[PDB]
Amino acid sequence: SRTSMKDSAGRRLGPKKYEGQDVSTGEIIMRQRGTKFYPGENVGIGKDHSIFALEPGVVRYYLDPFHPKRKFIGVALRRDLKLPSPHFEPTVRRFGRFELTNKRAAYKEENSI
Amino acid sequence: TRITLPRRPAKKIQLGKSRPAIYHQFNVKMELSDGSVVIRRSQYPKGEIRLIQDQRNNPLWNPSRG
Amino acid sequence: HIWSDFTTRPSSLSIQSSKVKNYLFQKKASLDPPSISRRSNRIKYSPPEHIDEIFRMSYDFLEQRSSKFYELANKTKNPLKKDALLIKAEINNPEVQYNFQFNNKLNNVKDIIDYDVPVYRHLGKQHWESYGQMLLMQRLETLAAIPDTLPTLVPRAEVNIKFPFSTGVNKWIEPGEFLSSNVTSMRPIFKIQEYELVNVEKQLYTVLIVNPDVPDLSNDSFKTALCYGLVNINLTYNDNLIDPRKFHSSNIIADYLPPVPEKNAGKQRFVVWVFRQPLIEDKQGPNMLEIDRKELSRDDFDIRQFTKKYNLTAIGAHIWRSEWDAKVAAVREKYGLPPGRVFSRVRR
Amino acid sequence: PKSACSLVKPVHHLVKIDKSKLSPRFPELKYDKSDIRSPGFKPKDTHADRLNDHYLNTLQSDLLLINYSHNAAVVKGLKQRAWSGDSPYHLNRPPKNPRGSKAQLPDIHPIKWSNIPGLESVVINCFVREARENQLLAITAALQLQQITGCKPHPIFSKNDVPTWKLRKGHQMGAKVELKGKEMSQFLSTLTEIVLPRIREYKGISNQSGNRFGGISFGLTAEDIKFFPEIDANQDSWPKTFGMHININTSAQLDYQARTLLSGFQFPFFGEEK
Amino acid sequence: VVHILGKGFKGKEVIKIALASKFYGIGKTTAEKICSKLGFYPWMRMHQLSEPQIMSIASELSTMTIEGDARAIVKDNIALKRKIGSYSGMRHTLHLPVRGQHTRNNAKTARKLNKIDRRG
Amino acid sequence: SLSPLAQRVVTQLSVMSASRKQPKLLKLAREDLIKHQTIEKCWSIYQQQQRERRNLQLELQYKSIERSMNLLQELSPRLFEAANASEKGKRFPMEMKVPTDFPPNTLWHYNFR
Amino acid sequence: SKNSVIKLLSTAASGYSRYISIKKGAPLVTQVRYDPVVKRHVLFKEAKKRKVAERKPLDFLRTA
RNA sequence: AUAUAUUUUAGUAAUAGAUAAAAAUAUGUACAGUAAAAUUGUAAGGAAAACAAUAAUAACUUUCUC
RNA sequence: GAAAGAAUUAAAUUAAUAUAAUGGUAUAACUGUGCGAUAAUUGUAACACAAACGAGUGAAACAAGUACGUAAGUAUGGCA
Repeated sequence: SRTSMKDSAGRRLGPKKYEGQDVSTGEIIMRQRGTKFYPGENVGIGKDHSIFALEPGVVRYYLDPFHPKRKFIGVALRRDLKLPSPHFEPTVRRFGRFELTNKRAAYKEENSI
Repeated sequence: TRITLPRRPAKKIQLGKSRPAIYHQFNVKMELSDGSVVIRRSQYPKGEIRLIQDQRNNPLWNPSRG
Repeated sequence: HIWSDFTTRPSSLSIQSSKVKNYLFQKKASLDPPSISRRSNRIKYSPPEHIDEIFRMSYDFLEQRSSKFYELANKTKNPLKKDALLIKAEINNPEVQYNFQFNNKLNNVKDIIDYDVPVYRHLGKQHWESYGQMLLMQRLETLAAIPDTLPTLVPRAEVNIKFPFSTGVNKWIEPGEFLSSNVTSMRPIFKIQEYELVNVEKQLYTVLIVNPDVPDLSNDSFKTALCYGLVNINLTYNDNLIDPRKFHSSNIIADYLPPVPEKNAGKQRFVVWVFRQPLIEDKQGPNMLEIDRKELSRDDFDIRQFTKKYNLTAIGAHIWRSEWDAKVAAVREKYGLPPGRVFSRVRR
Repeated sequence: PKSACSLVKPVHHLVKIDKSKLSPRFPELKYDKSDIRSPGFKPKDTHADRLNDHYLNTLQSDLLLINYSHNAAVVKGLKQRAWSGDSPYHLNRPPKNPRGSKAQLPDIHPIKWSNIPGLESVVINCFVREARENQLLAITAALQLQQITGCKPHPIFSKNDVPTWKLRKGHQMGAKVELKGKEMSQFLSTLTEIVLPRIREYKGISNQSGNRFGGISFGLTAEDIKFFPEIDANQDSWPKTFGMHININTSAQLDYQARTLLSGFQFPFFGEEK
Repeated sequence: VVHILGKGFKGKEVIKIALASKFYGIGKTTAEKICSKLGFYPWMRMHQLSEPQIMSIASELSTMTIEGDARAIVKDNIALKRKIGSYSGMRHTLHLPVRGQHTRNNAKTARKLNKIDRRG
Repeated sequence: SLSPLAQRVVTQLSVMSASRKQPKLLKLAREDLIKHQTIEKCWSIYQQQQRERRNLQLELQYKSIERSMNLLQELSPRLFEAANASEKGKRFPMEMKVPTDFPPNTLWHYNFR
Repeated sequence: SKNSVIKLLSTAASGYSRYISIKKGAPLVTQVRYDPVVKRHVLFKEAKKRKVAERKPLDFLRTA
């Protein structure tokens, strides 16, 4: 008799980086099949709707007044901040670079277009 | 089996360049059953027509009046 | 016949071209259009039939309407209402429509398009709303010049900038353009065209060019930088080009320092903001304001805080954005600024 | 594509950015079709519409007078009912569908000077069923329609598939044409005067015909179409005439009002009314 | 020859009888003087008809009773007695000798055409 | 290649089609364009005025009817009831025809039934 | 065996090939991609000469 | 009127709409819109062709107008 | 008072989506459309996810060039 003895190894597909957690640019904050959780402040969404890290900060699953009936998962650049950020305000931004204090290093970077 | 006219490549009407179909129409005088004339715009080339069987001689449209 | 009268009404409402006016108002379609300059083309051209008598009738109808409006307009006391009435009276005038549509609005000649006249001003506003204002708004939103500097904008004045003194070429800067360090080496020229009814004598203005994207390595973020700051500028609907001619050295709260972006620091937004002064009652003449020049700093500048302090309202804005090129070092050297930093290509 | 996640970003200003105007792509398309500079320009108000003028003068006032009911309040239609909150499962529950119907029905307003019933649009649906065999029949039907109306027809295609009737999916079969304004009025006038009297045993439009809300319809056979003066002109060129459905759409709140309006324009009504 | 009275005819076809043929409301003597009033030289074919002339031709047929218009009159005369107690009505309704002919044998003809709306 | 029926269908199609039947675009001079605009705008204004006049008249009629019916209700209840009936199957009389372009031979019928 | 693989060669005489997969009757493919060797985009035509199903020329001009 | 040259026309063919749930291309981009079901209908037409109609207007602006 | 617009709320993801089933979908991934037909490109890939290994999955970024878009931009094949 035919036996339905076949099934597929389940896909590890859940939050992989939880709240208040400290991520790093390019980490998987939540595998998911579906945009159950939408990309939010400072985060990126991959092909499969997987959500990843863009700035090194703190993951914060927060609703949003603008986009109702939805849930985001962002990453404030600091804990003190609340990712359901205000809006009408400056946007936290990160420079991310170290000024070549080395003469040689600076020269090479400059001299080279 | 199915009788058809097989399509050629369609001519690309560009966006904005589409023009409305203003068909050639003549002002045609219709004289009804009685002498009441009425002007109507019509595509067939005939300046004057006089009608035999109209509402103006049908009993349904005026009950009181080979 | 109110539209033929020019006793009380301005000269600008008429067409200054005589031939055009004659063509507009004739008894038969005999003459040929002044717009078509070439004889052969004039010969070829054929205007649509019966257009004259109907046009005349339409003119009479709308002229009558204008006259009726004027009967109300003169009785009205409050100024905004009166202006609105005037607009209603003259907006359908063919001559004013001709004038506005087919002559330049940016560098308007006073005899053709007078922005002192309410109707023309209304037309100019409408034109601005149709395209230029929308574009400006888009460039502010997309580039993120609103929330990053100054929360919102309610565009009232059309602001256009130029860089005449640096290179030599004449070009009004389109919002969100990439300008070279050579182009923006010397200061810009503003034109703040105001379309609302405003007290020309009393109303002063301030202009602030701010650079939100200069890197602060202590904070690991950016800080603002007031690159150019003018205060207490007098505008007039026709006389509105803010040039070293007009403003004095007293008006300059922070004299123009050029865009000198660092290598790999990125693209730097330079978003000029135009504010109008708070108008005080029971005081004849222009009410000035003093700025604490030690208090406001150029290397770090809270624009919003400044606005709060002096009770400003942002009416207009414009934006360009500069990034590093070969000549920024030369510009720095000219201005006597230091060598200029060089950052890592990677944003690690 | 890095992702499929659609998410419109909020803005920091109340100015309404028309994106079409900021481009330089379609300069002819920036002009309205009403504007002379557009290639889409057409002279609209070419001559005085006769039926419309009649409606304005005689009928509209009469209709208003007829439809006056004293202190008539609004009759709300069947709508989606909310749940009583007598259980915590009602809390984000979608509302119960309407009482009788699955779809919601509109509110019926009292007739006043603003909302008097009037002609809105005519649609002439001609689906020729022999065109499952012959595509050329659809073309002929479309031409006929054009001749009748003086308006450009739109081709009907077979939306469904079915074996019993020899019908494929995606096959051109007859045509339709939505008449509006003056052309529609003319078409109605022609129907009233020329065509419908030449139909022999013609009692009228049925009183049981129509939508529930301000829409009345009827149809003409292939025999009836040869009375149109454009077809009459060259009946030779119209051997296989095609029948048609005629959907009249009014601005009437209810169907009896629409029927009354149509009667005002000399349309006879015969059957027992609902 | 053309679309005369809709179902027209052909040229070469002398009109006199041609009318008796296509038309059902007119035939033989009726068609004969029908041309007489319209005064068309006898032995005249359709092709020769001066269109305007056909116009008169048309009106003429409108004057008297032609086309299946009369088919009905008889249909009713049939239904008449038929609706009353009439041997005919049976003979006609059943499809049998309405002229009391050979029901026993030669009656297929009756069955073939004799019926409520006989002239089909 | 094609049958006579096919040819005739093609001809019919052509009648409807815009292929090589339509003129050049209606170009205007700037003065002419202005004149056209002024013609159209004025016309539109006139049409609006006419609509308002008619609309106003209708409103006035409605008000008069309302005034009448209240008075009727106050005075004679039976008369009011008679006035305010459902006129569901009310049909305009077939003599009230849509006014033609030119009048008939017999303008008015003095006898009837 | 309903799909196969061709060998889109690079116009620039570089040798670079971008093997792609095609149906059996593959409208002679010609793709414009990057030729690393010549540091620039360039058109890639097929290499081995295969075949295309008799595809009718479209009648842009009215005829017969 | 009419003849010769010369040409021009007529090769008659759909979309005229930024089209929008018939069939056609399924990768990119840019712009724009909303479906299905059901019920009252309607030449043939019917359970089953196509077609039409089927929520709410506070506020806001513009235009006319008493 | 009226028109017209802009729309807003509700309802909807039952339609549909290249194909199963689930997950997602109107902020539309779905549909129409213009352009195009290029990123169904080329080197270094951090870093995670998953994971015995071999493998697999997301992918910041640096660099070379292409495409579309006023622009913001988006695009290293397809809603997954």
